[PDB]
This record gives sequence, C-alpha cells and structure tokens, in this order.
Amino acid sequence: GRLIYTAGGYFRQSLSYLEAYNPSNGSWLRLADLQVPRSGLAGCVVGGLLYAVGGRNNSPDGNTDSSALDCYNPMTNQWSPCASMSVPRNRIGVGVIDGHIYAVGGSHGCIHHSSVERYEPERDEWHLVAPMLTRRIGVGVAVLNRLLYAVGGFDGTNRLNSAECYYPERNEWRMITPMNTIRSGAGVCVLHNCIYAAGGYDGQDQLNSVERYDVETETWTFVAPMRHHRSALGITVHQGKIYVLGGYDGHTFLDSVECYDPDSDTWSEVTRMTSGRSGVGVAVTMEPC
Ligand SMILES: O=C(O)c1cc(F)c(Cl)nc1Cl
Repeated sequence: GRLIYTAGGYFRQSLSYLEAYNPSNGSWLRLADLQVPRSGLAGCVVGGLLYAVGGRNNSPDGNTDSSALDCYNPMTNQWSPCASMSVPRNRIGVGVIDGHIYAVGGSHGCIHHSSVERYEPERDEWHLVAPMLTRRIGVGVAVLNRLLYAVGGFDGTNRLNSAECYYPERNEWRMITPMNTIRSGAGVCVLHNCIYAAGGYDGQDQLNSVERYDVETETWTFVAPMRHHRSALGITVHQGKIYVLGGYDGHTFLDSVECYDPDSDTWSEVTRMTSGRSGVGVAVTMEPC
C-alpha cells in the first residue's frame, strides 16, 4: 500500500487511537477512533479494508477481553462492526491467506487458547479450523507461501521459543524448528523467504534481539538487534523494510519507531509515534479519502 496504520494500544489504559504514518514524507495523520478501546489486538488488511481483531479493553470501569472484528474503510474514514469471533482473544495473532483472516490464540481471562478460526470477508463469517498443538498468547503470526506460522507466546505456564506451521489444504498444524530465544509478545512478520521474530519477553527481560527462520533451511539465524528492547510491539513490512512500532521496554512505553534494512543489516530510528504505547495492531494499506 502506502500508509502504515496503527490502531489501539495501551498506555495507562487501552486506547482508541487510529493513526497513519507515511514513510514517504514522515507525516502522521490521526484518523477515526476505534469504537471500543482495546490493547493486545492485531491488525491486517484485506481488499483495501483495514481490520482490527481481538484485544482487550483495560479501563477504569473494568476489563473486557474482545472477540470483536472491526473494519475501517480508508475512503470513508469510518469503522463498522463485522462478525465477532467465537471467543474473546486478548494478545491475539493474525495472518492473511487467500483473502481470509486467520485469528490465532489469545487469552480470555485465565483461558489460553490453542483454537484458531478463519474469517471470510465475502460472507462476513468466522469458522473454527484445527487448533494449534500449543496454547499461545502473545503469539506472533506470519504468512509465507500460503502457509501460516505461529511463533512464540505464552501457554499459561511457560513462555515459548517453539513455533508451528499450519497447512490449510491439510487443516493440520506441525511443529517447526524452535527459535533460539524464548519470546512472548514479539513482533513477527515475513520478509523475502524468512519469518522474522523481533523483541519480545523471555520471562525475565524485554528483548532487542532479532532472529529469522528460513523455510528452505529450517534454521533460525540472529540478525542485527534493535536499538531499543521492546515487547508487545507492533510490526509490519513496507517496501522491503521492517517497521517496529512502540512496545514496552521494562521502564517506558515507547514511541520509538525503528526500520530494518535487510541489505545493510541495520536498524535506524525513522520517527516517533505521537505518544508511547504498547500492544498496538498494525497494517499497511492505501491513503485515506
Ligand atoms: O508473557 C508475557 O509477559 C507477555 C508479554 C507481552 F508483551 C505480550 Cl503481548 N504477551 C505476553 Cl503473554
């Protein structure tokens, strides 16, 4: 697309911000607020429409895990509710295959989901698919070659370095090589033929390390680390470069946005969000209006 959208997040409470960053000129635009505040959500784009999935409204008047699917139209700058998932999913992971949205894992209270469901925009309907072999919240999700990957997270007792892959035509999950680092709440995306896992929380400290999985070789290799440690970060890809937005570094809710150029293997600070926050949903699509 053209703009990097960030939706929701957490700072003192769950947020409703929707803001769009333009890597071409460095400008931020504040757009229509989410109907419901929510942190720990995921963002994605299908057919030029932005989607906000799952999360949790941490608020003074209580805390409510979200099963909501909400759709934003850049042309109209308006949100509309879509069909809700079968179960609330806080700290969700999302991926898109063949125009379908896969919702992966997440928590509902003290329940840690292994279940997975798929949304078909043409029918505005969710359907459960095979569950993961492992319960995962704070799970990273990415799509490569029409295969879905769930990486890391937290199963209710242990934080995970494990990862698994979903084969749609077989409706089957299979474990892949584990990461070299335990990561919960990492930013997971795809660039070229590799699944990147950036940052996260390994049980003791927030991470700045970044490793990538090559599907051909089935191995994980560390690349350059990020300038700032961070968990609960937003991540996306824009014109062959990785962007990581916000997160929590153990001391502050970051406004820092870093950019990874895989050819030079370097991270640089490219902008700051209008305010620090963690647990945002991120996606890339067209320019509003
Ligand atoms: O285990 C954790 O401490 C953890 C950290 C995170 F940043 C997110 Cl998003 N989720 C979880 Cl579950």
